[PDB]
Amino acid sequence: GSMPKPGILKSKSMFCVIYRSSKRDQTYLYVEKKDDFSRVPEELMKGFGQPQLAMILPLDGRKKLVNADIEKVKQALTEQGYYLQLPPPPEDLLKQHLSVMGQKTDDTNK
Repeated sequence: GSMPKPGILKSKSMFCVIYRSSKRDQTYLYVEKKDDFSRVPEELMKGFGQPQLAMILPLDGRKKLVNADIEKVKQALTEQGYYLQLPPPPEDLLKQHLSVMGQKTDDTNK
């Protein structure tokens, strides 16, 4: 999942609505207004179900969120009209990547 090509370039600010999943980890839907979601696939909405109004994004230009990137939604409401944000799994990290002296020195030659 990356970027094959940009294309037309039209950056325009506006107002958006951030909905919250009735019961989920941290899923939120985005739309140019609180009207409805008809572009979302019934396969994904199955997890959302009945969205609710938990946060409204104003249209003054200063709109920054920590869940989804308002900029990644701009091309979603202008082309489709809706954008669902889903926080992916971070990671617990560990001690195995790369290789920094992970063995011992000198041993008992058998």
